[PDB]
Amino acid sequence: VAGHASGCEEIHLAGSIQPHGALLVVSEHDHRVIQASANAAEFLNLGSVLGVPLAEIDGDLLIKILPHLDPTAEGMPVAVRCRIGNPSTEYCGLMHRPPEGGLIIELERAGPSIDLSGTLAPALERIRTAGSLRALCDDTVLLFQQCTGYDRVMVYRFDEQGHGLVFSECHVPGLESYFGNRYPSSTVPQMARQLYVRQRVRVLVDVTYQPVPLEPRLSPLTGRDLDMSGCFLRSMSPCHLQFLKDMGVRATLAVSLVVGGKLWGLVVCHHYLPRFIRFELRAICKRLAERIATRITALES
Ligand SMILES: *[C]C1(*)(*)(*)=C(*)(*)(*)(C(*)(*)C2(*)(*)(*)=N(*)(*)C(*)(*)(*)(=O*)C(*)(*)(*)([C])C2(*)(*)(*)[C@@](*)(*)=C(*)*)N(*)(*)C(*)(*)(*)(C(*)(*)C2(*)(*)(*)=C(*)(*)(*)(C(*)(*)C(*)(*)C(*)(*)(*)(O*)=O*)C(*)(*)(*)([C]*)=C(*)(*)(*)(C(*)(*)C3(*)(*)(*)=N(*)(*)C(*)(*)(*)(=O*)C(*)(*)(*)(C(*)(*)=[C]*)=C3(*)(*)(*)[C]*)N2(*)*)=C1(*)(*)(*)C(*)(*)C(*)(*)C(*)(*)(*)(O*)=O*
Ligand SMILES: [Cl-]
Ligand SMILES: [Cl-]
Repeated sequence: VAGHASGCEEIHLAGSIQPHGALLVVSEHDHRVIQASANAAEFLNLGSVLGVPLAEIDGDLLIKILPHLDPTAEGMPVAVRCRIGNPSTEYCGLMHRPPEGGLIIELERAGPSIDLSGTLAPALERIRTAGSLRALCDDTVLLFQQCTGYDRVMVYRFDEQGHGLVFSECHVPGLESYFGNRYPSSTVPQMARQLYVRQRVRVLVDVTYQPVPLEPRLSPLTGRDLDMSGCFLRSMSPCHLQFLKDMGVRATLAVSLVVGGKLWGLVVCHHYLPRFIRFELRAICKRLAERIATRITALES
């Protein structure tokens, strides 16, 4: 198709995911899958997925999520551990409910317990006793690097006009240093900063990925695009991916620092090969970011 009609987006309405997980959307009157990422049946080792009742999916997903489905104030979002498919694989399933559109379950392959409590006790002490923002942010990048193994870790700070600053940095020997560089606010646009106040960790596994569309794209329950604000698998803005490609970065982890309800900064990690961190380690990063934000609050008071 050509002609005139043929031929800086609402990032939370991406309609697609990154390929290192599967996404199911479930209607809760009948507990059937009403949307799924196009890769779901392959990824989960299932013959079919769309339209299938959870009870009929090979494995124990339904039994595992049942205890968390009734309304509760201390409930979702919540992660469960289950087995799915034939051949059966273990998964971690992250569940949340968008405002409308049903119940979202995002599934990643499970791995072993991560045993970082002995690293964490002293990390927490270093955080709670940091005497300045300089000290705190320097310790932050070191701690994150140790925990996560990324080739570069930065604290990226926002000012009141939204401009960005690389306030702290560590990196593997021999790499480029971005320490102290400034960037325009347009590089992390307002709608993205607002999203990051609600969705506190983002992982981009491979910047060169091909997005995996939701099928159907539009929610059967709303007739609108699915609100993917809370989706950890959400596909990321092409404009941002191009930015990272032009720097040669292959993978990223970002963790929000939220102070007084505002996005104060990000812990931003780069890797020069594809990289994924699983749910348990993401949870630790989030706990660390809350501890750091508490200390920023005190230091700024
Ligand atoms: C839509 C969107 C953009 C847009 C965008 N970036 C640009 O460079 C231009 C001016 C414009 C359009 C192309 N940027 C971002 C996100 C973004 C983040 C947050 C990433 C994350 O994983 O949470 C960050 C940290 C940056 C900028 C940088 N990252 C770096 O490491 C460095 C420098 C060392 C910079 C400057 N941009 C989005 C939203 C992406 C999404 O879908 O969540
Ligand atoms: Cl529903
Ligand atoms: Cl079951």
